Amino acid sequence: DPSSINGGIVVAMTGKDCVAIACDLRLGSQSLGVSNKFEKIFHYGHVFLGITGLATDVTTLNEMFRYKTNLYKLKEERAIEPETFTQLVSSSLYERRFGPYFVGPVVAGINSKSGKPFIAGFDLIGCIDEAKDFIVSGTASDQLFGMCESLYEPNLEPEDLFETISQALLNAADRDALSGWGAVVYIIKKDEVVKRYLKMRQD
Amino acid sequence: PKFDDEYQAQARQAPLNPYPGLTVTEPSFANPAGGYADGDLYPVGTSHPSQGGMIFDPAPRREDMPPGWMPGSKYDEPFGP
Amino acid sequence: TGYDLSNSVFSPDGRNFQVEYAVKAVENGTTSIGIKCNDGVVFAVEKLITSKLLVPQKNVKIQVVDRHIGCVYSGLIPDGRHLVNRGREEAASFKKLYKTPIPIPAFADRLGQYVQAHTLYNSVRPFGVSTIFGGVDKNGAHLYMLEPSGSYWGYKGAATGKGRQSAKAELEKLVDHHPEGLSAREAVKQAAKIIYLAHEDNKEKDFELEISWCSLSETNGLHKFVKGDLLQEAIDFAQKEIN
Amino acid sequence: NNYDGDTVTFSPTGRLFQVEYALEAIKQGSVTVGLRSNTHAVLVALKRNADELSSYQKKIIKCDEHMGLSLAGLAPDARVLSNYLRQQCNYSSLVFNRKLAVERAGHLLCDKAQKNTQSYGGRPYGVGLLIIGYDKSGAHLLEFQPSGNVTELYGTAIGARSQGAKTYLERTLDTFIKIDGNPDELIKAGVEAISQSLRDESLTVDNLSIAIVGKDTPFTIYDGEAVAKYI
Amino acid sequence: TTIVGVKFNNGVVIAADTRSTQGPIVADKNCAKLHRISPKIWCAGAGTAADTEAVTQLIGSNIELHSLYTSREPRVVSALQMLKQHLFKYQGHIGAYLIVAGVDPTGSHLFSIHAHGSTDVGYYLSLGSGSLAAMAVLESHWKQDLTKEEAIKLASDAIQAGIWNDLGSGSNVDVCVMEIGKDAEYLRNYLTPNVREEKQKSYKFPRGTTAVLKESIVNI
Amino acid sequence: FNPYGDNGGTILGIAGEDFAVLAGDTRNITDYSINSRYEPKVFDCGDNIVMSANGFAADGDALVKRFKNSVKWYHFDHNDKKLSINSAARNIQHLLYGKRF
Amino acid sequence: TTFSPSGKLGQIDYALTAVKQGVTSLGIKATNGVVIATEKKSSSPLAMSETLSKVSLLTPDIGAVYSGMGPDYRVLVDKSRKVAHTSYKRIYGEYPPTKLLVSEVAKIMQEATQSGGVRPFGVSLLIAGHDEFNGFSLYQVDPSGSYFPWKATAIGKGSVAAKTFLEKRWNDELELEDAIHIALLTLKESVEGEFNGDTIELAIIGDENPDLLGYTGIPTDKGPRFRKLTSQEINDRLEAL
Amino acid sequence: TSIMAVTFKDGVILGADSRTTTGAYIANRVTDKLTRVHDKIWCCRSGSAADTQAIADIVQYHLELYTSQYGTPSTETAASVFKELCYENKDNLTAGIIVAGYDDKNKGEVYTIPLGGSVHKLPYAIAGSGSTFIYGYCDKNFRENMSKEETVDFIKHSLSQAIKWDGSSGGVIRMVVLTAAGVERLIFYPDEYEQL
Amino acid sequence: TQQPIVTGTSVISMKYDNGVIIAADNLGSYGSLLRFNGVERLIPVGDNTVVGISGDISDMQHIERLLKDLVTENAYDNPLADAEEALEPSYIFEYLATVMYQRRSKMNPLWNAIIVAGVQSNGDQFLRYVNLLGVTYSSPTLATGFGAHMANPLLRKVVDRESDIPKTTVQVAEEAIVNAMRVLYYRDARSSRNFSLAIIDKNTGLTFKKNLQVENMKWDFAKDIKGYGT
Amino acid sequence: HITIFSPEGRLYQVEYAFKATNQTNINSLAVRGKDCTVVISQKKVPDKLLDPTTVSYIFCISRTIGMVVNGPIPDARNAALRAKAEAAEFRYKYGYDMPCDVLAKRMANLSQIYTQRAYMRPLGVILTFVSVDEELGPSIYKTDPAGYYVGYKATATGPKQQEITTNLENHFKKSDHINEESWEKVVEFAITHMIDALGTEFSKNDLEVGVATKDKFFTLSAENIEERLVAIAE
Repeated sequence: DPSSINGGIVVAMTGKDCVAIACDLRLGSQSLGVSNKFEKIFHYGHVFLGITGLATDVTTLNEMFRYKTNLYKLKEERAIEPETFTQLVSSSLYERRFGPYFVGPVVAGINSKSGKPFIAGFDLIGCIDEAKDFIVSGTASDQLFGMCESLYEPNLEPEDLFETISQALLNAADRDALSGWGAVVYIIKKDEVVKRYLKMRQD
Repeated sequence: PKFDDEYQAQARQAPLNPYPGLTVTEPSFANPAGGYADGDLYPVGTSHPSQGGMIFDPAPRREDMPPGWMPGSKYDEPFGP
Repeated sequence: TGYDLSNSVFSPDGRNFQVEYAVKAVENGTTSIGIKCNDGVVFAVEKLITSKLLVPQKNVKIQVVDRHIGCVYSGLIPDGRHLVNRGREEAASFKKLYKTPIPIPAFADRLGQYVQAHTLYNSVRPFGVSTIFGGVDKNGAHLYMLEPSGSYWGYKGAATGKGRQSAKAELEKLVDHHPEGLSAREAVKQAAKIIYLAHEDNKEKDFELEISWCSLSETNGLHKFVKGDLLQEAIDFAQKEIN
Repeated sequence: NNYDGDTVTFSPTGRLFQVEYALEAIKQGSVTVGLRSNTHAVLVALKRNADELSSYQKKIIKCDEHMGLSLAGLAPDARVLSNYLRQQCNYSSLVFNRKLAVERAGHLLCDKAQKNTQSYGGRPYGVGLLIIGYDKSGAHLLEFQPSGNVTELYGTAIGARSQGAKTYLERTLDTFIKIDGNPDELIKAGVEAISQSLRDESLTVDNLSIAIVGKDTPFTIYDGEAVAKYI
Repeated sequence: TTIVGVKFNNGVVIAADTRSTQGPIVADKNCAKLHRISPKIWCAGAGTAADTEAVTQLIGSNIELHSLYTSREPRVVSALQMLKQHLFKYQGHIGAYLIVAGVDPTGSHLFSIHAHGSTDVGYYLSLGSGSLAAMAVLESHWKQDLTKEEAIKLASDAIQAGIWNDLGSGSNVDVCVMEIGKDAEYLRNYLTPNVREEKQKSYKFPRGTTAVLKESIVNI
Repeated sequence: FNPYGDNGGTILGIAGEDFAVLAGDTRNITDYSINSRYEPKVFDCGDNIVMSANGFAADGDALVKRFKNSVKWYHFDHNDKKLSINSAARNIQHLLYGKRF
Repeated sequence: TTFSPSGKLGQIDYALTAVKQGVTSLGIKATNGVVIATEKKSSSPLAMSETLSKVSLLTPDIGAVYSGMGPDYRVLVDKSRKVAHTSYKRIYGEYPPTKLLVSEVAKIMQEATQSGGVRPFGVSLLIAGHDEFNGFSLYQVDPSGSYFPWKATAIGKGSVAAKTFLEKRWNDELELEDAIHIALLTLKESVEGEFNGDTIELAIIGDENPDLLGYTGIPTDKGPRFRKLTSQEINDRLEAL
Repeated sequence: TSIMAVTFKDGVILGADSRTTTGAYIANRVTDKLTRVHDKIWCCRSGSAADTQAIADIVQYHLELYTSQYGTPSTETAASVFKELCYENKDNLTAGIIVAGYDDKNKGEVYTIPLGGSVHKLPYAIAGSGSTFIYGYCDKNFRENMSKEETVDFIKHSLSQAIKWDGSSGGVIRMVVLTAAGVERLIFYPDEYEQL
Repeated sequence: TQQPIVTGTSVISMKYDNGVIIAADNLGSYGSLLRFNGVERLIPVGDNTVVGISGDISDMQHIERLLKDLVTENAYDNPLADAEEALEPSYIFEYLATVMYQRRSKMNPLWNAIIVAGVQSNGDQFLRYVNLLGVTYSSPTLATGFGAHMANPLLRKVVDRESDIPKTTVQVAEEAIVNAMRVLYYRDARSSRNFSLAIIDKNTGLTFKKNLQVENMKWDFAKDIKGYGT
Repeated sequence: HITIFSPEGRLYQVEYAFKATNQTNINSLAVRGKDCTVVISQKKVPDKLLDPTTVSYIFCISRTIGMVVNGPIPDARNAALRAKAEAAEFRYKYGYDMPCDVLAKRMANLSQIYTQRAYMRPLGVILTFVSVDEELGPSIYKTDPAGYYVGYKATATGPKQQEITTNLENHFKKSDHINEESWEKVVEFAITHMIDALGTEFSKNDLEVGVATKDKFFTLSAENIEERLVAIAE
């Protein structure tokens, strides 16, 4: 299965005025783990895009969105906002409706004008899954859904948001065979972004 | 005597590629047909000579899902059972 | 003049000069006429004998389209052949989509669109022929005359070519003399006389008279050529009326 | 004049100068004579040599056993038209097993040649052809001209000074059409006709080319030694 | 998914639930399923969700363009025709099933469209996995010339039947009311019968619970 | 749709000094039914060559027609000259391999 | 369309002349809105002038007016709408900003300026619009595809006099109603014939108009900012004038 | 489905049932299966609904264009267009159609186009999954030049039996009467045709 | 077309001393449902040719339209088309065979078997078979479908070889054809009582006897059969 | 010689195309009633050998839309065929009968396309569409070779356009639609304006009348024209 072949996890959460997006670092071919540095979180200005699924499609979409967002930035003279970026990703995913990328993306960011946290998820072919609380994708989608539902609650401040999202990702990954080898959590604010690497089981 | 399906609602979609778009999984590419004279070209006639762990847990087949279904996409049954 | 070296041009008077120069080509063609009956239509045309080497009664100039449409023209003969070929394929297409043979008004519309199209683009020449065509369909007999400009009207009797003026005068006298209309048998002989009178102002050269006609009664609605006994009856009638 | 240079322009008098100059192209070419009886059709051609050291142009093109043609004017246009005629006859044979009737071939060439005289960019074929053949309806002879006009004929001559040959053919029309049961006299009449168009030159074993087709004669071209008996 | 359309004496009301599920999991508890094709033409779809979204976006853009071109309010039948021709062109591979309802100068219209391009006129319709449960209520309680209030109540209660009796349908009820004389009334979460059960404990962790290997500040 | 059949015919070519012999039965078959008693499948091809395309009858007819067309075009071009056996062999090879798949 | 020996594009100047032969059109930016105005001529007293609007909506936030050949403006406008939807909104889910749509329209007209077999468009446009980031905007787009933003501008046969009047009247602290007053005065001074709510027409890029949104119950959607002033609305202002 | 068309003395009566099913579920119980392709030409849809509706729209386009260019078409022209569209796409399409119409020169005419895409004039035609159960009844009860009431009763009885025996047929029996007088919609409810 | 839906079962034909006789039943069957009984499967294309067609009825109507178009286009610019340079049986058959083989090659075959029967202008009988695959052959007797097995032996008993054709008169051949129709009606489940028969004679032209009945049926022995076994 | 700007900014080729509209030398009139729209156009049959039934410039474009053309009949028939194709295309594509003004708009756009592309000449015709719109009621829409079009309260076209226009203006100013109660009355009214403006009395052969009504546009035959003329004489 192209989506299960490489594994990997991505999870996003919204704080009171900040967002957090986190992913595992494992890359492999089913049983065999290949690399522990395959970071699936990409950023284009102030909007962050995490992508699980077939790693070739992850890289291809990273390049495609880098190109498209750079052109947007140049000819608009302003960075693409999370909502506009979500629409761009949705349109680009559906463009290959019959030849789709086998990925699940997850957008996270803060709209610069309104300052409101924003997160959204997708299927293979661009079904927008705008949600107000948290977004989950990857091989451990089930584990992460359960864990985030149990832990998450509204209006988490950045420190407690970090703790909640990190614990959700850690406990979800520890129960997924094709996920792990460390994780990286981004805490995104109106004026800064903090990247942290989590200690966890290496099996 | 079969029932009428005027809307083709229950209409179901060579073997089908399990994951459309990827040629590496295409049946004609995953299992290509041998040459008509491969028997004379190689001695024995051939150019060449799982999931689930210890716990017994108990995807859909693209050949019995409706044409609009994309494997791994979000799909809501239009008419129910 | 100017504004007449190209086809897709209007002169300051709003005149397409190239189309008029094409019309003047028709005025140099041999006379051809058509006459409507009570139950059919008749076609006739002059065929000038340039020399005795021509094989008699084999160089035909009247053409059938499908089976019920007859076409005759004057001017650049190959242009008329081109137009008849297009008409034939249009009739075939109509008979393919639908099944009734293409109605004469529908065929006239198709030919008018094709000929008028040639007057739109700089890259293509207007037709150098004025074609008289008609036939029999579910609504009786129709007769149309189509000009190089693409304009066409339904006619009771039509004549085109060098002798068109005297032929038109005699056709007027014809329709005046026969208020109750003509029969096919009468009209064959009448058209022979009209053609013979038309040649009289073009009598510098010998000619052969070709006649054709379509009628509900005498062909059961199919286009056919005048031959043998009836042809000779028409010839003697025409010569007697000229003598 | 300003209307001469394009094929899609009528003159103010309605003439197509660009086609009449194609007719002049045939008027440039050498004479070729054709004539027929009820059973045989004959072609006679006076070939040309560029120099005393040079061979003569072949002016007779054989289509197949029942049909062939001769040339007057631009030879390459004759190549094109003849290969198109070959394509049409071959298509007829493959798709119907049917011998393409000579009148059908004549009108097909007419239709093809007409196209160049109406659309811009095309050039009228600067070659005229005499086509002979024998089919289920007897022997035939056709005259093809650049304008597209195709004419069925008892006899004719196209090329330089062909008017004398045509005059002789018109004079003797009542005679040669009667020729029956033998091709020799028909070929003799043809060579007599073509001889009318010779100035400072005479028919010779190298100038002359003769062809014939008929009931008992598949299309054959006589040249060199074979034509010596007729010169 | 559970959609219902209900024509009443002076318009049509289209309603849907809000639960969105991927597999057996509730991906979103408050998914908005009613989509504008125009101010007074609204649709809700089943089947492949992404295809429904893309096709409704396409038809809405084309219809707004056409309305600007003709300087006329869109006809519901125009959307029906365009949508059905587009779906037919792909021979059902788009997999979009829709109930399209709206109001236009010709009256109040309610249609359904299927992935292969077939369409139906109706006075009450249902769609989605909860189609049968909602249609049971619609059949039991629908009548000629319902008032707007009765129509809203009937559509809401059919959607509630689908919510209570179908697994792939739940959470809240969305309702949109199109009426002949005036603008459409979109009622987001018209009913909220499934409020969240309260937590027994706050599972917040004391800061420092997680172990961190590295920390960095990113130059965005 | 299976586009092929087998009409059950046999051909035999033998060569020696001074002569060549091509023999074949006239029986025509479809499954266990006799289509016709006399359907020649060895043909006098002119130019002192004899041809047969035994096997599936429709493809035999098609290939024979194509070869007739090709040899006639060879006559059109090369001034009605006699076609050699090796030239015919190469022509038929190119005809056959033109439909490799 | 080729360079002349003097470096000028030959046929573009003729398109500019055609624009100069067109009727006067105006644009004025207030601090809180934009006004675009133009007089509409009539072919005859029998013609229903209310059938044709020289001002037209491109996007709910962008509107356009023109001087020059009307049919060219009409085809350019529906081309502009087509590009604004297919090329931008189909992708980003939002309407293009005034700058982007002006750029696309300029590209449409410039293609004719740089392609054979087609003459340049004979219309100059004033494209008023609004953005959440760039704010209010007013652009003049010429037949050559050259477009420049203006505080206030006029095009058509009255271009120079209207421009010299706007230069006097315009200031950095105009509100939208003051801009409408100035536009009415300027266009009245340029109309040689009858001047009333049916010969003049106005449109404004101002605050949100939820009354025109056509539906209710979505707090996020705002409604068109472009709106035409009806004949009665203009008559009210001319009476109060 | 139970489609039926019967020519009679003053014209042709076209009739059908209103039930549409997706498997065992009645997805639509009051659907109208009779379509007005032209003023006096009506077709009935059988087989795939999508294919039949696409064919109907294409035929309406072609016949409108035919009416504008060549005058009013006949029933035969309409059915010929149906035939060409069905045949040139017979592999993709899965539609069987009955075409009925009234033209003064021919009075009422009926053509049936089975799934193969062939054209047949018949005094009367029955189509749909429910027709199989009324072949014998219609064959033994049809008569030439029936009166309007006789034809209405005949169609009523035939479709009543077809609805009785076919699970895929049911609902109201609708008929359209094509005659020189005009076109008349007729509707008969289950308690009316089931108590026959 | 990939599958035949409505089909005509069988056509038989034989050549006699002066021409060819050909017959076919008027029934088109929708599977086992004998749906359409008025179909005409003998297609005259002139006074010297008649074309019998089997298989898919829609493809048969398409082929009939092709033959009508052949006749129409042959008369264009053909002043002799009514007496010579008219369409021979050979031309019709060759065009049909070319079309059938081409359709086969494009994997879009006409599911028909076609017997073109007639007489050439020289008086020689023409009788050839062509099917969907493009397979063509000639024989003194031809049959399609169950006729190739049931009827064809009966006809061959009359004219077993080319030497027997001049010995076979009109009456003998017609009796053989009618007996073959009776046998096929007995044993072919797709067959019908009504059939059309066409006779092309080098002297008297095309005779086309439509809607003939199968007669002299033998059933009176059925009263003695008492089921399986006892 | 081609549709490109002269230094004056004028398109001389399009202006020449306008002048071609008067070649036929026939006048036309369209008027709106309360519930109907009427067309009056001169039928001039110069040759007695013509069939008068086939000499026509009024075209039935769709069930509801009628069209009237001034200018050469070949271009008129080309435009009529194009309009019929556009109407059928709209009915197929958007599922409802084409509005009259929307057809006017696409025809104007198509004419404008020729006014810009040098490949093809403009059509030397002026089209007048008439309908009783499903929403907007009676409609008249005159179209120009320049791609310009506009709705009209009443319309006249031809060599003597100005006289008919003046008469219509005077009538309207002395009274937006004609107060008559049936379509025959308004047809007679328009015929009287033709009689007065042109100072000529028409025979039943000299007039063409197309009447647009709900779901029916139809052209009056010769005897119906005679009925209207005698009603005027009454």
